[PDB]
Amino acid sequence: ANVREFLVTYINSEEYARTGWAKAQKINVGAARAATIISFPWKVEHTFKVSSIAWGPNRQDITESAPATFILNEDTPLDNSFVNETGIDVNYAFIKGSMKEGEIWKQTFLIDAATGAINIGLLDEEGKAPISFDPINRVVNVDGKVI
Amino acid sequence: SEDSEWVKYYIGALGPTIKFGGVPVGDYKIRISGQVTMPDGVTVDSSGYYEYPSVFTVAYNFVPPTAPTNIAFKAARIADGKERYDARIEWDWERGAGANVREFLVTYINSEEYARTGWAKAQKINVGAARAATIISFPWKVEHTFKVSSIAWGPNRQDITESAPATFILNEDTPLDNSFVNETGIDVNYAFIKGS
Amino acid sequence: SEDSEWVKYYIGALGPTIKFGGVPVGDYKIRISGQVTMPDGVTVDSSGY
Repeated sequence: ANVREFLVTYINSEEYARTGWAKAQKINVGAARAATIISFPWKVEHTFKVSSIAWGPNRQDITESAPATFILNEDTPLDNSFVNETGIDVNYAFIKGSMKEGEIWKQTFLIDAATGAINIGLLDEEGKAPISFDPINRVVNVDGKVI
Repeated sequence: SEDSEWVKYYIGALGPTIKFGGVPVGDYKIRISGQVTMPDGVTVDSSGYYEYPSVFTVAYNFVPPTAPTNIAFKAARIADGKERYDARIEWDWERGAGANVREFLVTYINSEEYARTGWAKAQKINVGAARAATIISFPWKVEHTFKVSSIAWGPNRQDITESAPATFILNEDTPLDNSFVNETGIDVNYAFIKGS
Repeated sequence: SEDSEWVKYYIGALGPTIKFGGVPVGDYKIRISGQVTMPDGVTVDSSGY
């Protein structure tokens, strides 16, 4: 018969194994067939189940479907659609700041997350900042004066 | 309208119990007329016209339902690199003498903003038949006013049955189920910046 | 369908205003037939279809 809406319930896969759908999160969309989750956990699998409920004879009728699980990792293809060119980047890689002159971004500082190397100032022709920090070698090399 | 005519609605045998439909919703008068035919089949006797002195109104047997109750809250924390919290608000409703509730609409706004200007710029979230409302990235240590209204398709176009507003704040005192666990590279929290 | 039959939908007294339901949605033809009984109760006159 007619399906007036689809109800989707999701919960962590490990939590689903531990206690089922006790504290599961429910999201309904109605007549749409696309459910979107904002800021889904990374590299974490969750259990999702979909149930179709329509107004039955007395007050309601329920027709459920099989649960499913899915995880989001780098292997999962991404459409992005957000593109780029946003000032100040906060990622796993580094902390790089640039000022856009003309039509090109020139990095002003770079705080490496993996090694802690820090460059300060506009990079010269040789790719070395006027103030450079190399904690791997622990070298204070600055093209200037120290006070 | 006084110009309304005595529109035919049922013609047939006379009986103490008379049931018929097709009458539009409104206010109408009702009158009856009898008819008897003498065995010749050409001579017919009538009892005249009898009209009820009380005006009846066609309506719908539909009463607005009851109001939602049993306000409940749930909270969880996710720290996928960055600290964040997700809050779930739940409620329960009972059939009672009320009618069907097709959906529940929840409207929320900042508690201070609610005091300042009411629900002027309040944010509305609807779930339908579900009894659990989840907010992603709810503000920390900030109380907001939440109100729930039950709206069903009424007689003309809609029917509204609202419930009392409520407020809630999310702080460290609020228990957290988390469910996100841990072991995520690069931590961005109030504490420090540790890389391993 | 040309094989459709003249399904009964209302039998009763003749009147200028006739209202009845239960007809499924679709395309149908409509025909009427009259009936008059002579006072003997055994002789009945029809107006055809």
